[PDB]
Amino acid sequence: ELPQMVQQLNSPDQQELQSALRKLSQIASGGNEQIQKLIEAGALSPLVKLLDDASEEVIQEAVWAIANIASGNNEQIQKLIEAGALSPLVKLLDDASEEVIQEAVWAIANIASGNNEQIQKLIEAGALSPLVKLLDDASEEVIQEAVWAIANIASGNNEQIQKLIEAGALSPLVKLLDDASEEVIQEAVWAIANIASGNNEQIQKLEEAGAEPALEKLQSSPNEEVQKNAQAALEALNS
Amino acid sequence: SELPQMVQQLNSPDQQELQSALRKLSQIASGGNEQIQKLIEAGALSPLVKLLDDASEEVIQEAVWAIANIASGNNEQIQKLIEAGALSPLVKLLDDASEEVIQEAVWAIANIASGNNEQIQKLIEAGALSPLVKLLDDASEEVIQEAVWAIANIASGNNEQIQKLIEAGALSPLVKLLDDASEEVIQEAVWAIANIASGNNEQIQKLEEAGAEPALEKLQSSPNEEVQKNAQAALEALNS
Amino acid sequence: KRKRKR
Amino acid sequence: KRKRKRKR
Repeated sequence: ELPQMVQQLNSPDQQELQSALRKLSQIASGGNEQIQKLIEAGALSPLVKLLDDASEEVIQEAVWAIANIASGNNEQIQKLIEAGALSPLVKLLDDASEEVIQEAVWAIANIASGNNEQIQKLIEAGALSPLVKLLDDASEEVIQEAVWAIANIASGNNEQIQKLIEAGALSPLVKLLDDASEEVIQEAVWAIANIASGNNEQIQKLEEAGAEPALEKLQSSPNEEVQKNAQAALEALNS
Repeated sequence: SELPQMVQQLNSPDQQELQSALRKLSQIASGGNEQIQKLIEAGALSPLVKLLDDASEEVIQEAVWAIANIASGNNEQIQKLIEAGALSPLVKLLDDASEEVIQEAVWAIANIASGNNEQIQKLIEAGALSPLVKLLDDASEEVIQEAVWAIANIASGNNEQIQKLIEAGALSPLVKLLDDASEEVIQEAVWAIANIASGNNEQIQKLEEAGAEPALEKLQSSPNEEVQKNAQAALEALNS
Repeated sequence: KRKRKR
Repeated sequence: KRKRKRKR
């Protein structure tokens, strides 16, 4: 049934296309063994191709399937990158509906949880500038996904942390350490703690962005994870 | 090539001619997405929606039935129905209209709510939430089942949309429906609650205050597999 | 994640 | 260590 489902991804009948897409999304959400079946059936390239010239309804379902494939292991994320997923996912962050943007950022956060070479491919695809822009103008829900993606990229190497700083991430991240949502603060302090493990120039950029007083406020937090991340970042700024 | 004449007849003074054309339109509307597309391409949506504000009971019943079927189409088709101005008259029907018309209007709204989040937003802007929440207890068991389905679809929207449902007072009636006499109503109520449970921490707190936890715990023993899976997901969201 | 949509 | 975590 999987080869027929794959063939239906380029059917002119929009009902047959949507049914095949829903079937594929269900499989993609069924765990790593199920994601492997999609890779082996050659589903990734036709699925990525739908992001270019398709209707909003097709795009929403395709991005949801892609985001679920991206929840797989690093070899599965690699197959998604090889299928050309990154450039169309990044392009969606600029013009798409808030519903599609939310799913595209979730897919990107999942890819950013891969290895450093995969974080590098995200950077090369131009993910940083649009992700940083989402920290200001987007909805609380999209901000949550965006901070998780940025925190994952910040767990990369010092050269990747440098690209985040150059993309203007420090000012909105420090601002998010005092967000109305505890969920956003938890993600932002995790992102800042990752950046704080960088080089001396990067620690100085954190200092200049006002991270020290913001983190000192989080030392008196009831959340154990927030307290550990705030303490870790503060030790680096005062080392 | 017969559809333009049928569309023209939706404005005929002869009620027999009008009812015949409407019946023809409804059969096409129930014939699937390609059939709905033919209605859109013949300009049927604007005059069909106009038959709600002014027309007789028999005309309204048939027109809302056709609209509910057009609303079962794809998202672009639901978009054309919104652009034809369907939402304001459908919401207006939810109170002070026959039980037959109310049932059809809720069905149309539930279908529109299965669209994208921008389409759910148009329903919220049209004032759908207040009358839909009212129908959860002050309506027949068949209208209740339809209303919960519409609310569950609205709950599948974004967190700001879940927030509007919470402000409309949906949580206490939805929790009461978790122990309804009808398993179909339970199914819809647990899906709506699982959707709300996937919301933010403040929304999770509002579910707790509505007494969702003891009601979902009772549903952990349920023989219905979709109910158990939704009850477990909602309970796991409530406990962090 | 969690599929809200039917 | 730099913390990387999968979103579920």
